[PDB]
Amino acid sequence: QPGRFGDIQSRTVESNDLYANTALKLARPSPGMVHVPYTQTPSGFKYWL
Amino acid sequence: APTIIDLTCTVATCTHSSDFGGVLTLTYKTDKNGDCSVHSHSNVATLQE
Amino acid sequence: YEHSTVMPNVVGFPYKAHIERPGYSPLTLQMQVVETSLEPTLNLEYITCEYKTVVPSPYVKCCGASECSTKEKPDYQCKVYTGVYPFMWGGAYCFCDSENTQLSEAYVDRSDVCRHDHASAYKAHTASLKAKVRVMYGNVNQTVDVYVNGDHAVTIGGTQFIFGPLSSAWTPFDNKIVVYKDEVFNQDFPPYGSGQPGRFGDIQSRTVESNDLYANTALKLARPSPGMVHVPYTQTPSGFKYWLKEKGTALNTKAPFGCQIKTNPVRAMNCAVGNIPVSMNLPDSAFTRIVEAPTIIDLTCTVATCTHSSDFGGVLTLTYKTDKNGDCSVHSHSNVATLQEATAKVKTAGKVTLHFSTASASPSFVVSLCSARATCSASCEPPKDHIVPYAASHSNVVFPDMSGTALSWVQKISGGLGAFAIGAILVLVVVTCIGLR
Amino acid sequence: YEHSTVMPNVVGFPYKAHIERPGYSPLTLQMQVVETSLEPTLNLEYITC
Amino acid sequence: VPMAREPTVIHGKREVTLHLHPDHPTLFSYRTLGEDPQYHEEWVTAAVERTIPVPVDGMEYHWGNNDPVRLWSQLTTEGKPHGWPHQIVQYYYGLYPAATVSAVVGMSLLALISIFASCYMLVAARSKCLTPYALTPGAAVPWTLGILCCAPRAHA
Ligand SMILES: *[C@@H]1O[C@H](CO)[C@@H](O[C@@H]2O[C@H](CO)[C@@H](O[C@@H]3O[C@H](CO)[C@@H](O)[C@H](O)[C@@H]3O)[C@H](O)[C@H]2NC(C)=O)[C@H](O)[C@H]1NC(C)=O
Ligand SMILES: *[C@@H]1O[C@H](CO)[C@@H](O[C@@H]2O[C@H](CO)[C@@H](O)[C@H](O)[C@H]2NC(C)=O)[C@H](O)[C@H]1NC(C)=O
Repeated sequence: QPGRFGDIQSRTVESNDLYANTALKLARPSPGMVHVPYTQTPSGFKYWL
Repeated sequence: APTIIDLTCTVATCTHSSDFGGVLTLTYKTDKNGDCSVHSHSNVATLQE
Repeated sequence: YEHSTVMPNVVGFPYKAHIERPGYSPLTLQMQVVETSLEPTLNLEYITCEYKTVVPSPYVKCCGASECSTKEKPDYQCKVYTGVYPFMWGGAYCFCDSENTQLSEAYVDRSDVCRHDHASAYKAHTASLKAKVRVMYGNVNQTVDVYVNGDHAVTIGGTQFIFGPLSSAWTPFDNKIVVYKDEVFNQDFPPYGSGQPGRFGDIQSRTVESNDLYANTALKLARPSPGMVHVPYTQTPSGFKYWLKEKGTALNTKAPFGCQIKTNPVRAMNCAVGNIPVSMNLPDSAFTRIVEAPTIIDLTCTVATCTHSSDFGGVLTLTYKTDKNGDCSVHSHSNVATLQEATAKVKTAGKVTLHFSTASASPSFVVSLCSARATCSASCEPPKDHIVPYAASHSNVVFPDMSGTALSWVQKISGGLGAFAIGAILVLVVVTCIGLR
Repeated sequence: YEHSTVMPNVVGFPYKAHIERPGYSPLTLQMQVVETSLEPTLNLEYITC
Repeated sequence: VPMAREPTVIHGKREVTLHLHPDHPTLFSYRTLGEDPQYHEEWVTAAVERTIPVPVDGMEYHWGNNDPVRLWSQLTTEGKPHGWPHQIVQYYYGLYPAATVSAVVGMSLLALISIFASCYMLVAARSKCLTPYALTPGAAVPWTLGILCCAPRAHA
């Protein structure tokens, strides 16, 4: 679940498969601006720390 | 999804073989054409479809 | 045709008013309040702003007694001190040694930003509710502004609507109100002329441009430190800043019934309270003659599924026998169920599907379609989702009708138990009458 | 929406799991196990040749 | 002015648990939409989880500068509402507790008073018909009444 421990998931250190639910709800750019807004739950690993 | 009313079941043939040896005909009165789920609530019978 | 209903004062609820003029096809008028505003009356008792403690430059006179007259300026404090010896950068101010006198002046005025930043106090009484109602019937679909009280009449497609006074005179604003830039609070502000220093109201005035000003900010100005020119003043800091920092929880986050207060024409919006009684006078030209509308015979109603969700979670189908294809009003005569659809389409095939929202385990209602009635007794199972983001679309009535599985059991138990009880009364009467003779 | 069923562990059986959220048309979700591997853990005590 | 990231929401029975992750301190003000506001306003400065009640009337939570979000609570409950008095009692208990318990208590009390009153009437009838036969010297107690009512077992 996002935010808690396990936001990112990976079987091994070098494995390619990866599972993430970090709630990347990218939003509409503000007028007159190039950018890419995204609101995201911060890394659950720092929360766990 | 289609809305089904006044549903009466009659079993046409019943041969309890290993394969799907029973056929039952379902009579009803729908309101629009469409697909919908069918399932037997008891494990006495299992429906192929 | 004069007709009179009451609609719930909840924003978004589609209220289906059923109008049955004999000799005409019934008409369903669907009206819903898109937004409602409750503006209280204002009085503007006074205002309070950040204050400026202006002290002029002292008059340290060279050896002559000076004494200042108290002029009527707000919280004036004027005082004379003996024996000052001011010292400025180059040296002593006045050669004469001990007789120098200091005259220190201090007064308070409204800040230079008072026009922009100021919390203004009011008293509020009555409340004029002003709403926007979207009405829809036949081919007319319009939103109109109505002062909800027995006065304002609005004509929409030839029909005249009077939206009567609210059933409940509740208002979110108490007698005494204060308003800052965006938020409102209800607190017993001190009357004019009785503001204690420090607390809210230490500096008060009638209008944002009025020149009068009343302030007790405790300017107990003190004696200058020896050998340096200045005016020491002590004063409780501005009460506005204090009130800013410990406002309390504002009414925008306290308002009962979940209405939002806006500020400039200060008002409480979308307050879900009470019933709006509506009286409608409709012309003959908005109705449909019986002769030009389908005639429905032998209408029997069975419920397909029944899930008493907030959304339109029940579906029932009507079987009938018509004579011509056409659309006509459909409406549920009891508030146990509310039908999403107002005008239903009737084909020669005797089947029309409608969606209804309910809250009862056993909703029993008589559905009316194109001038014929049928009864519909259902049996709803509860929904499994817990939190949903849309308001309830059913009037919250729960009492299951008799012949519902729940109260039918109560009926059966009571009937049997009482039957054995009245049998007991019968046998007692029999034995006592046999014994009496 | 959380649902919890049990399916026999026999390869090939079409199991028809019936999911009914009230307010939606029930969905029958069919699953079957195509192959199941029971891999024991090992220790390799010794080898003989 | 920034917009704080939208919290993860976990739904529960008449309560909702939010999982609030500010990057800088923010307001979190929640109020119920009913007669009694049940309000609460709080600054959040570290990642927290907060359970807020969502009565059937409705709740509104205001996090940071996002627009307030209104959540309502459906009539969810445990127990089948149409089979056997046990499941209907459970259904009502979940929906409106502390009122259906009053209802069942009252119904059961009335049932008890009915049963006891009826049984007392029955035993009173037993008396009123048998006491004329216990005060006689000759305990006849004809077997009609002897069977129909439990006979005192008169002792010749
Ligand atoms: C120039 O400097 C002289 C020297 O100080 C100033 O003379 C001062 O004149 C005032 C006038 O009243 C004297 O004050 C009086 O003193 C008596 C006795 O102490 C007191 O009883 C009175 O109430 C009053 O205060 C002051 O004594 C006198 N200075 C001296 C040293 O005697 C003069 O005023 C200055 N002129 C200008 C234009 O600055
Ligand atoms: C009556 O007219 C209004 C005028 O727009 C309709 O309201 C809008 O309908 C469109 C249709 O998709 C929606 O996208 C808008 O959100 C609606 N606006 C509002 C403020 O709700 C309304 O739908 C019409 N009535 C019917 C029955 O369609």
